[PDB]
Amino acid sequence: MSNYSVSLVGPAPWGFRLQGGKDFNMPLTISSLKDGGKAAQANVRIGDVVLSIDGINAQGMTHLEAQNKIKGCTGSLNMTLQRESDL
Repeated sequence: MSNYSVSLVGPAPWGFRLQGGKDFNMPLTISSLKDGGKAAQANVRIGDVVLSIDGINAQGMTHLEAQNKIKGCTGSLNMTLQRESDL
């Protein structure tokens, strides 16, 4: 599959929402994007799957764990994602 990395320059908001996680038995997925927000401008796309957040495998995190990891990011948000938006 096709992966990509983003390094969003703070401060937050980062301009996205997530769905999924361990507790939903589905991957962590970008579910929403603010138009002109930092994630959108970084070419993050709805449907893409979050693989890691600041180096850490996110693929087993609960939804709240992933959100907390993302909110703990000061300065820059680094994530690696898997493209799942090419239909």
